[PDB]
Amino acid sequence: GFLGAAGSTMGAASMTLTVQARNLLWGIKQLQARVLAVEHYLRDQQLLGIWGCSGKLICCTNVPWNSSWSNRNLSEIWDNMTWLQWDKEISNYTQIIYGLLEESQNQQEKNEQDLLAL
Amino acid sequence: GFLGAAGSTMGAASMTLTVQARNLLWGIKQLQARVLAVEHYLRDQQLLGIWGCSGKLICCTNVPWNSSWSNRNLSEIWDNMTWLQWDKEISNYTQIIYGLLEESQNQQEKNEQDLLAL
Amino acid sequence: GFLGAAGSTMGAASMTLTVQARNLLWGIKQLQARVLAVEHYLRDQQLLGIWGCSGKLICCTNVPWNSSWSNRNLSEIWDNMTWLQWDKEISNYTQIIYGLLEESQNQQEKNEQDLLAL
Amino acid sequence: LWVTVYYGVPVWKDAETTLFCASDHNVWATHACVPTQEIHLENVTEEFNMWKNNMVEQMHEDIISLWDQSLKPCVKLTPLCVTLQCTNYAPKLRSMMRGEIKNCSFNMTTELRDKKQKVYSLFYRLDVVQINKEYRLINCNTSAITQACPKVSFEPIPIHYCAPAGFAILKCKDKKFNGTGPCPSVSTVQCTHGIKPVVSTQLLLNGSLAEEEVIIRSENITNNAKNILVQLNTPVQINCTRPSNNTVKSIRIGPGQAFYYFGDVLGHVRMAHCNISKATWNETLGKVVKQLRKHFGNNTIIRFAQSSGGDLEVTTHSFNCGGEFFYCNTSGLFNSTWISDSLILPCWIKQIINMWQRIGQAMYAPPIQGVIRCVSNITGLILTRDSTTETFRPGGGDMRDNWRSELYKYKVVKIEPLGVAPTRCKRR
Amino acid sequence: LWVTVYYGVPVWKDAETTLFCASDHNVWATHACVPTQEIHLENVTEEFNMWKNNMVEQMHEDIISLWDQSLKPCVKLTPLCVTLQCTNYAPKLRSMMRGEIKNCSFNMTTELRDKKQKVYSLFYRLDVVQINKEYRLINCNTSAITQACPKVSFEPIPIHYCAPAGFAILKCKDKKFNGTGPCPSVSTVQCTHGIKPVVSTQLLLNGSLAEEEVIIRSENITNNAKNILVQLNTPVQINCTRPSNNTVKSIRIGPGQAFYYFGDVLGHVRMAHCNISKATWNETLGKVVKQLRKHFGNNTIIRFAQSSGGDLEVTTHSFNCGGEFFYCNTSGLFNSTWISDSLILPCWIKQIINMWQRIGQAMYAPPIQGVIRCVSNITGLILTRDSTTETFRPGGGDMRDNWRSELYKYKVVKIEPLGVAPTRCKRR
Amino acid sequence: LWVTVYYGVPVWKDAETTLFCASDHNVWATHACVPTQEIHLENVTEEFNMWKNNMVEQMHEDIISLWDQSLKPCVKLTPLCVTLQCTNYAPKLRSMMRGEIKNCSFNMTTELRDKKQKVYSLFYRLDVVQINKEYRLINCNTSAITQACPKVSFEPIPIHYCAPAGFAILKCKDKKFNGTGPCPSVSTVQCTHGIKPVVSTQLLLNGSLAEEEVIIRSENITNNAKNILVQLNTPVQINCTRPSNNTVKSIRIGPGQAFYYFGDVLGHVRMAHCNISKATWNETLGKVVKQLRKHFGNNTIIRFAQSSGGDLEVTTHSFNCGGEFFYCNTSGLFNSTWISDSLILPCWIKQIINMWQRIGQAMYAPPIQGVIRCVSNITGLILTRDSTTETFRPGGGDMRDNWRSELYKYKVVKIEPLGVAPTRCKRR
Ligand SMILES: *[C@@H]1O[C@H](CO)[C@@H](O[C@@H]2O[C@H](CO)[C@@H](O)[C@H](O)[C@H]2NC(C)=O)[C@H](O)[C@H]1NC(C)=O
Ligand SMILES: *[C@@H]1O[C@H](CO)[C@@H](O[C@@H]2O[C@H](CO)[C@@H](O)[C@H](O)[C@H]2NC(C)=O)[C@H](O)[C@H]1NC(C)=O
Ligand SMILES: *[C@@H]1O[C@H](CO)[C@@H](O[C@@H]2O[C@H](CO)[C@@H](O)[C@H](O)[C@H]2NC(C)=O)[C@H](O)[C@H]1NC(C)=O
Ligand SMILES: *[C@@H]1O[C@H](CO)[C@@H](O)[C@H](O)[C@H]1NC(C)=O
Ligand SMILES: *[C@@H]1O[C@H](CO)[C@@H](O)[C@H](O)[C@H]1NC(C)=O
Ligand SMILES: *[C@@H]1O[C@H](CO)[C@@H](O)[C@H](O)[C@H]1NC(C)=O
Ligand SMILES: *[C@@H]1O[C@H](CO)[C@@H](O)[C@H](O)[C@H]1NC(C)=O
Ligand SMILES: *[C@@H]1O[C@H](CO)[C@@H](O)[C@H](O)[C@H]1NC(C)=O
Ligand SMILES: *[C@@H]1O[C@H](CO)[C@@H](O)[C@H](O)[C@H]1NC(C)=O
Ligand SMILES: *[C@@H]1O[C@H](CO)[C@@H](O)[C@H](O)[C@H]1NC(C)=O
Ligand SMILES: *[C@@H]1O[C@H](CO)[C@@H](O)[C@H](O)[C@H]1NC(C)=O
Ligand SMILES: *[C@@H]1O[C@H](CO)[C@@H](O)[C@H](O)[C@H]1NC(C)=O
Ligand SMILES: *[C@@H]1O[C@H](CO)[C@@H](O)[C@H](O)[C@H]1NC(C)=O
Ligand SMILES: *[C@@H]1O[C@H](CO)[C@@H](O)[C@H](O)[C@H]1NC(C)=O
Ligand SMILES: *[C@@H]1O[C@H](CO)[C@@H](O)[C@H](O)[C@H]1NC(C)=O
Ligand SMILES: *[C@@H]1O[C@H](CO)[C@@H](O)[C@H](O)[C@H]1NC(C)=O
Ligand SMILES: *[C@@H]1O[C@H](CO)[C@@H](O)[C@H](O)[C@H]1NC(C)=O
Ligand SMILES: *[C@@H]1O[C@H](CO)[C@@H](O)[C@H](O)[C@H]1NC(C)=O
Ligand SMILES: *[C@@H]1O[C@H](CO)[C@@H](O)[C@H](O)[C@H]1NC(C)=O
Ligand SMILES: *[C@@H]1O[C@H](CO)[C@@H](O)[C@H](O)[C@H]1NC(C)=O
Ligand SMILES: *[C@@H]1O[C@H](CO)[C@@H](O)[C@H](O)[C@H]1NC(C)=O
Ligand SMILES: *[C@@H]1O[C@H](CO)[C@@H](O)[C@H](O)[C@H]1NC(C)=O
Ligand SMILES: *[C@@H]1O[C@H](CO)[C@@H](O)[C@H](O)[C@H]1NC(C)=O
Ligand SMILES: *[C@@H]1O[C@H](CO)[C@@H](O)[C@H](O)[C@H]1NC(C)=O
Ligand SMILES: *[C@@H]1O[C@H](CO)[C@@H](O)[C@H](O)[C@H]1NC(C)=O
Ligand SMILES: *[C@@H]1O[C@H](CO)[C@@H](O)[C@H](O)[C@H]1NC(C)=O
Repeated sequence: GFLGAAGSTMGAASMTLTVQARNLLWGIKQLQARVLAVEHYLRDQQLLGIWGCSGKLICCTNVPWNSSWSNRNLSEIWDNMTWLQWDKEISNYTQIIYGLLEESQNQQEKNEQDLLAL
Repeated sequence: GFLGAAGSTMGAASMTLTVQARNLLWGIKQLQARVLAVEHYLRDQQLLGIWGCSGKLICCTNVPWNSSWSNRNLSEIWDNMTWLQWDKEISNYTQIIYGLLEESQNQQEKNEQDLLAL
Repeated sequence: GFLGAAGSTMGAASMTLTVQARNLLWGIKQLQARVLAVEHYLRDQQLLGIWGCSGKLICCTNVPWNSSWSNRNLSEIWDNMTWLQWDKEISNYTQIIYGLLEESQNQQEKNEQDLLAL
Repeated sequence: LWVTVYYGVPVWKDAETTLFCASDHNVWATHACVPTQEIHLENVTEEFNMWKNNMVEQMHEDIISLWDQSLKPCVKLTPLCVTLQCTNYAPKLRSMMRGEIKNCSFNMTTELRDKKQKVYSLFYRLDVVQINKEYRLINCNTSAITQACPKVSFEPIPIHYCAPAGFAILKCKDKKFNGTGPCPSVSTVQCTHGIKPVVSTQLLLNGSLAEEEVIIRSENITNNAKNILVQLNTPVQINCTRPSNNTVKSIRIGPGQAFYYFGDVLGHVRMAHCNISKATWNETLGKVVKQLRKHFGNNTIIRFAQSSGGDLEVTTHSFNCGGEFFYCNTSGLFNSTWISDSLILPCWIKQIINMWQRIGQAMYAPPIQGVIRCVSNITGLILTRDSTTETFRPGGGDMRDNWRSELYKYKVVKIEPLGVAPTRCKRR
Repeated sequence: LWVTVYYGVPVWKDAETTLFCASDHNVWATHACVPTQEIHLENVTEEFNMWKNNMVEQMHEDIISLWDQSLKPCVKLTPLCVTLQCTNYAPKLRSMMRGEIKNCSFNMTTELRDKKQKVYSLFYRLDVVQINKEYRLINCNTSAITQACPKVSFEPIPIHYCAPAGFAILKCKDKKFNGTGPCPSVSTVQCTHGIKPVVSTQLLLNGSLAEEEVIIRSENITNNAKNILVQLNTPVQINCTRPSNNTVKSIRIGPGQAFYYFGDVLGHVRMAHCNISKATWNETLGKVVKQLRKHFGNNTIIRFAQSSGGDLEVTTHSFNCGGEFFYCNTSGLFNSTWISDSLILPCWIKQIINMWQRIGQAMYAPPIQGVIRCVSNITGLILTRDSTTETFRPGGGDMRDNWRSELYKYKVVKIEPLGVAPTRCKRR
Repeated sequence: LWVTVYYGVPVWKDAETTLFCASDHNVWATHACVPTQEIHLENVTEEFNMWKNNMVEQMHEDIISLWDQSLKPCVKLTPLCVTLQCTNYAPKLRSMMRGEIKNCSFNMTTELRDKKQKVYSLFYRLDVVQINKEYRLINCNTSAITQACPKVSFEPIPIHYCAPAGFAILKCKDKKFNGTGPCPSVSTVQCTHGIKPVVSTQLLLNGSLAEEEVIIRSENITNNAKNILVQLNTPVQINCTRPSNNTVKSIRIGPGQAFYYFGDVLGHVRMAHCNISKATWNETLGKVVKQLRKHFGNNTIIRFAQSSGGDLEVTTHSFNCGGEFFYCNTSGLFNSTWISDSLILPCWIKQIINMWQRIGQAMYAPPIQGVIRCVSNITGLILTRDSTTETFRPGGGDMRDNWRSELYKYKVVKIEPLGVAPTRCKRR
């Protein structure tokens, strides 16, 4: 169910991504709410696209993890923590990570173009 | 032309998918109509994305066909039937198929993540 | 910065595509402006999708360049010209190129389906 | 076999959506309307139902909203509900115009609240109720009347209903299509043709004609509570006139509030009327009778008769001609029994109009200077039905049936671009 | 380790968004409202704050907007601000109704501007101000009164607030939740339950009851400037009546403008009142007192007293019963000192209503024909607080506190589907 | 070579779109306006045309809509169009104020429809028309006047026009830019600077100044039917005052309808005026003359003269100062021939204002209590032109030219992110 995994560990909740994904998308209030829901959906889809993740729910990248963002190991993060706690611990680094992701995907596209010209 | 293939067989009409695709996308009536057209477009694109078909018009999957949905052969479906008749015969199974597609793509992404960690 | 590369050469400006891409996406004026911004964004994304470029900023295709569209060499286009001058010289061929792109991607999907059936 | 997803599938389902206006002052706001390909579906058969078509309900709501919008900035005429002191305009007339025009004296307001003016106006007898002789306007016990702005035309302008992206309008091209059931020849358009919002009762004016033959359309042809819409193959020309030369006067009733009224008549006072050729009407009825016999029996006697009763708006042929509202007596057209040169219809003029069968709103139509003549095409009929004899009478008053006569060939459908089908292709 | 992007993460942040109506004429426009799963979050603890909940502010704005919208097409009653010539309706009464009803004569407008009519109407003394004797309506020096449409019901209909896609509403299921702080049992819904927009002061009617125990809620329990909302575990039944049989008359005051007024009384004239069982009220107060002792001290004397002053709308229990507006004297309910069969509340009726604590707008409530009786549940209290003794008094008048008593368990959150986490997976 | 698609290309085309407000009661609704980086384009040359700039048309529509919106809840003043019985306020004055103020007696409405009150008010002679002596207000034969709400300020507040996503605003930074043609130094912004909606004629107040030199701008400098906008390099200070101490009185004209009017004058009655330094004005004109010689000839005689005629709103310098509307006579400023300490402008005050050159709407400006003084900067001029001698005169009245003087440096462009170019890269 929608947000049913909110209290579950990060690992277990990673198998319900389609459940929340499907739920992301008087007359004037309904119209304004519909328009703002569309803008939020598209903003998140644009961020996924520019990182090279346009069609994926789980997307692996080429940006290394910096231990200053979080120095926890993978068993602590995936077996003990939930996603709400994780978002709270590293919320202050969200914009740093996004910028790095943006740079890496753009660089990768350059190399792809460079290789297809040979 | 738009919907020109509506009376054609399923095979022939499969080569006009871009024709209908391009056509899927007083002031208050126009504004409400524009917003609802956008929501329908995005809902169909979201269904394609969650199935792993975000960039394709013809998308092959790993869900097997269940003969209880339709026991017709491929020549009957593709050479004799049109898409309107096909949608009418199997409309009652549309939601079953979509659920299976959602599960298979999610499972495939897990395996991709599992393989990239080796 | 946004449009900072507008006066730069086509080559240099090709490394700032994410800068403009991120900027593409009284109450009634704001609502109408938001809806029209969304429609323009989606129209461009739909054109990229139908050409097989749904997730890329730089997308190479299988449509050959016709010398009647522009008979300039690559060093003239990429090292001397800016994108504004290029768009002005070949604006009259924009719709020809788009049609060819639409046909090639559709043909490619047919062949993909044909190969996965073997 | 494997499930293959196809996007861009030429499939659709019945749907009800919001349609927008396209066009090429005017009461229908064609300037807010946006500026204005038919693709034949070679093997598509589509089931239509003109009686459940939501394009008619949307057109009805749109026409009423546009009508009401055109009256918001116009003079309210609140001061007109006063006692009137009326006499007969022309006591020496012995024609049908005797008693039709009243010369009414009243105390009207002015630009200053402390000053009054004495005004003499001409009113049609259908606009006043007797309490010289004391009269009041017919609207004073039910509604306030708003003066129509003299600068806003009532002339129908074609309106094209265009569908939004994701939707399409299917058009039935079968010349014998009766408004319901399967249609073997269907094409897709995104915008209907221009439909003029002509407002009339009993006789459908300036509409579409049938192709090969007259067409009888009814929700239930054996239910006498339903109307029968008749689409003619050829038009019947109707020439309507307001032959008198009316002089229009104007007074100020407040700051910037001008009241326009019927001042005088230059020359003779004559009755308004419409001319229909007798031979054309008789041939038209013979055609209607053959098509009715096809449904009621080859040996049934078919009788036409005048409207049995009700308000003038439904017992007469109501129409707007040159800005004036005509109520023509059609008893000369529907008076015949069918077993196995000019016709002249008298018409009354009214200035206080109760539109769309509503109560609580009323409009005052200012008079038109001079002599009015208009020529229209009669393109269809609205009939009602009451053994071995059937009797048909004029009907109307519900404008949706006037619009059903133009929208009967259009259906709105939603496009369903996602399809699933078995193939031999497996994802790798 | 590598950065991995996850989309569809079950994470959210506090947010303020626009909510829409869902429901199953009526002043709350439930026909424009759309037609109407609770998922338990097994290990989610969520911090709530009912005093900073923007659902209350949105509900307040929505209720006021709906109220005002229902009055736009109704009669304006401008002609009623005239000098009235009033006498006492029943000079022989020696009951509490002596002087409560005035028989007022006035010159009213008619359908024609040049004619007047003499009208005799009954008014409650609370609706007139003395200038027979000369009177004016209480609104004539502050606002114009609009007559409520007799066809528009004032009966509360449950309204469900539904959130748009991308947002969710979290519900607190902790039976002892006091409106603020951590909630260990949280579930996600998209639409709240149906909340009836019941308008009242001092006593909360037809609301939700506490589960296991009475619940005292306050923004700051030690700040005497804040209100204390009390949610009861069991209801107290209140039986209210307008025992007289009132005859309603109607006159026309303009074209289509009908004025409805209190014409006469059939039979005896009796005072309106509400009945509360003494034993039930005393047990209810004992429960409130134990819960107050938990915050103010086990050895503190707890006193209840009548409202200290202000407008009738806040010094009495104000409510709408059967279309009439009752102002009941609750001094018989709040008159006790707590140290270590029927109760009858007199009620006044008013026809000129100043809603939502606004100045400049006023409504005239037309009278209801016959005898009115209604039975309601008292589900909560609004108390204010003034050593060794604490005194509590009835409060109210700010309707947001009536809605805070139903929306206290709901919070709106925004879903944040994009997460980033380290993994061993590298892009190839 | 192969076709390569690039998304995010820094390319744009001319476009017309809807702009929104950003800002940091008030007639311009800056609370509905949202809360408020300039990137230089090093090698971008852009062609501008201030005379075809749709930002001016949008600003015009927005300012008019905001102005009209601020008057919807205010008193309608319908009862004021009555006969007035007027005399001269101060029969002993021999100054320019003789006959300027009328002491007018009238019968005004009250809170009760059956009661009247006798009112004495002071009016400026420009607000009344002679029919003691009988007068009416100037608006009574053209429009109704709405009283401005005393709580709504008329002080200009800077408005920033921000463009939506997908669009950008280009700013021209060339100090000698004349409003048209190529601009070699262009930067991109998303929101213009704050432009104050200052309403004035002839003299542009509180605007932007030129950088290095005075700038003459005209759609066609040789077409005498076009206006010449002059942007000054330095401001000319103008000190305007309403030196009399006016006492404001108020009466009730209906339920909640208060009428504010000019009651009395405390002390001496003196003429309103504006002071301009003679030396500063003469230097300013010398600068304007050199720049005009650059277009009309070095040996041409340049003459300045007073406005040739028309309504007071265009023949004088019209402006709002402290809530009062001033009409200052500028014939002392434009009276010179150019071949090869204080200046005092008399001003009239008006209370009935016809804004935006419209007919049918009018506003009543309530008086301001006390003495008014304001100091403004003259930042530009609006001139018109009529051999060897050219004559220039003050112009204005079309507020779009006041806004063209601030929006001349901005252009709205649409971003076209999809580009196609040849490369050596082939799809595999
Ligand atoms: C049917 O169409 C005819 C022709 O368009 C209408 O008659 C015209 O009306 C306009 C407006 O008054 C006149 O300027 C034309 O001169 C008229 N034409 C003729 C030939 O006289 C007629 O009014 C329409 N009928 C209805 C009911 O709208
Ligand atoms: C509380 O709820 C009760 C029951 O729904 C309301 O009383 C009903 O009111 C309607 C409308 O007048 C009557 O038709 C019913 O007969 C009443 N019920 C009974 C049992 O008498 C009551 O009015 C509500 N209280 C408030 C303040 O709205
Ligand atoms: C030009 O700007 C000046 C300064 O902002 C305005 O004068 C001020 O007006 C306000 C409102 O009446 C006063 O409170 C200030 O004291 C005034 N300033 C001074 C120095 O007197 C002036 O009104 C503006 N001009 C126009 C035409 O709007
Ligand atoms: C809640 O936590 C318990 C462990 O205490 C766990 O077994 C359970 O699965 C969790 N619930 C969810 C929905 O993850
Ligand atoms: C319609 O059917 C015929 C066969 O009867 C076929 O030849 C024709 O191509 C079909 N039309 C379309 C548009 O497919
Ligand atoms: C502008 O052109 C110069 C060459 O004249 C170049 O060096 C500079 O980088 C260009 N600016 C941008 C932003 O590309
Ligand atoms: C107008 O009013 C006067 C009274 O002032 C009355 O005598 C006269 O008959 C009225 N005229 C009409 C036409 O009603
Ligand atoms: C219309 O045609 C259908 C058959 O398609 C028939 O059943 C119906 O009775 C017809 N009605 C009329 C009025 O012709
Ligand atoms: C048509 O009308 C007849 C007579 O009223 C009735 O018996 C019949 O059932 C109706 N048909 C439908 C489809 O309603
Ligand atoms: C109708 O015909 C009569 C002759 O019978 C003629 O006098 C009249 O003018 C005609 N009117 C119109 C409108 O054709
Ligand atoms: C109607 O009268 C006017 C004079 O008011 C005259 O000019 C016009 O020609 C007349 N028209 C007819 C048809 O008699
Ligand atoms: C109406 O009657 C008055 C008085 O008899 C007369 O002066 C006036 O001319 C009449 N109106 C017309 C149009 O003849
Ligand atoms: C009447 O119909 C004919 C076609 O038969 C058309 O030419 C003519 O213009 C129509 N008349 C009107 C007034 O629409
Ligand atoms: C009505 O008006 C008359 C004057 O025409 C006055 O004498 C009478 O007292 C008024 N009646 C009331 C109830 O005010
Ligand atoms: C509500 O509970 C919180 C603890 O969660 C406490 O701090 C606060 O004082 C309580 N307030 C009331 C009125 O019970
Ligand atoms: C609650 O009220 C008391 C008394 O007014 C005050 O001292 C205390 O700071 C308040 N607490 C908060 C959180 O505002
Ligand atoms: C209240 O109780 C009294 C008896 O004390 C009874 O006469 C009256 O009718 C009751 N009213 C209601 C509304 O229960
Ligand atoms: C109230 O009076 C009406 C008569 O107007 C009567 O029919 C009705 O029964 C009465 N009701 C009561 C409760 O007395
Ligand atoms: C009000 O007083 C008048 C005059 O005394 C009387 O005729 C009328 O009946 C009274 N109203 C009622 C309701 O008794
Ligand atoms: C009062 O509460 C009880 C539940 O305790 C409920 O059954 C009853 O219907 C409620 N009465 C009203 C009028 O809501
Ligand atoms: C007010 O009205 C009276 C008549 O009741 C009139 O005599 C007087 O002159 C009027 N006063 C003014 C100032 O018009
Ligand atoms: C403005 O400059 C252009 C050249 O860019 C020139 O053609 C035009 O005449 C000038 N106009 C004025 C008024 O300076
Ligand atoms: C400018 O005005 C002159 C004189 O009116 C005219 O001859 C010239 O063509 C105009 N130029 C343009 C571009 O309109
Ligand atoms: C204006 O008059 C008021 C008294 O009404 C006084 O307080 C104020 O100081 C005066 N101002 C001037 C500038 O004379
Ligand atoms: C206006 O005139 C009246 C009568 O002469 C006088 O009482 C009043 O004071 C005058 N108004 C002023 C402001 O002096
Ligand atoms: C006038 O311009 C100067 C700059 O030259 C500025 O400092 C001053 O504030 C301006 N005055 C007004 C009233 O805007």
